[PDB]
Amino acid sequence: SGLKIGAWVGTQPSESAIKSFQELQGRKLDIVHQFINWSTDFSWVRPYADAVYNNGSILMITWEPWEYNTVDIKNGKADAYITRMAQDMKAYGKEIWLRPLHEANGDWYPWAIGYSSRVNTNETYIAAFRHIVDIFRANGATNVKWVFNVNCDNVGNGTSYLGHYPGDNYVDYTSIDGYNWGTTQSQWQSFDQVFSRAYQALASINKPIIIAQFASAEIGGNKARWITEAYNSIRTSYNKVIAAVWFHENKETDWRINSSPEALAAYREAIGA
Ligand SMILES: Cc1cc(=O)oc2cc(O[C@@H]3O[C@H](CO)[C@@H](O)[C@H](O[C@@H]4O[C@H](CO)[C@@H](O)[C@H](O)[C@H]4O)[C@H]3O)ccc12
Repeated sequence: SGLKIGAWVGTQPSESAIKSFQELQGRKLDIVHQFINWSTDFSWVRPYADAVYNNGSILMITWEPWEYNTVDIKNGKADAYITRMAQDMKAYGKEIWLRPLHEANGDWYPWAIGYSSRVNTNETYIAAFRHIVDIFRANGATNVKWVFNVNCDNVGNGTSYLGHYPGDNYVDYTSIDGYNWGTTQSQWQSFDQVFSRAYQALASINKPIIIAQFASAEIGGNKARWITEAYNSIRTSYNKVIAAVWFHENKETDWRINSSPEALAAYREAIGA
């Protein structure tokens, strides 16, 4: 019942990318995270899934519908694609944590409630999420566990932590994403400062919580101490969190655990045995 350690490793998780990250952090990955879109069939996923299961890890897939908005989805216009994914995931048989339409309380994704076209509402979101789950259950894909998500902050008009919550009957895990951006954009914020408000909201739901994406910048503060403090906070005060999934990518800023030697040493120590 210890905290599970996961990561998006900055590239799709081939066998070598998983093993390299495990060498890097000095520990097994309990969870391996990958991002795919809604024009990707399971056969493209399968070699990555095999690598993850062969390593003895849980695959978490963030499933991003760039190709269909919530109205599209709830009206059934993607159902052939959803049905094929469900059938293929059932046939695969292994436990997959699937996180569709994430960060919908932001404004950066075309399925999010804050997205500037105004097309996605609480109602269309909930109906879309429920429709996906319904199709998977009709196809016997009970191995697929459903992850609800919020961004740490509500960004854009109409956004909230729970307005778009599809209900306990459709969710196995909840989750929060968030970053300490430092001065890269923004101000330096502790893990608590980033995550406390969203956690308070999700703690009202009797589902375990995953920190599905998090990381810190180097600039504007001490990233090594931030990492030490983040994991201590998770263990001390975020008792409903069961997993911490770092976002290891040199992208908007260097989120990587090895953005500096000091950060790497702190991460290796913080994740524990
Ligand atoms: C303006 C704002 C405010 C905030 O609180 O949070 C975010 C998050 C955000 O995008 C998400 O977080 C990171 C950091 O910006 C993005 O990199 C990430 O994009 C996803 O990255 C993966 C891996 O590179 C891709 O495969 C996915 O396709 C992509 O969606 C977002 O989750 C933006 C703005 C923002």
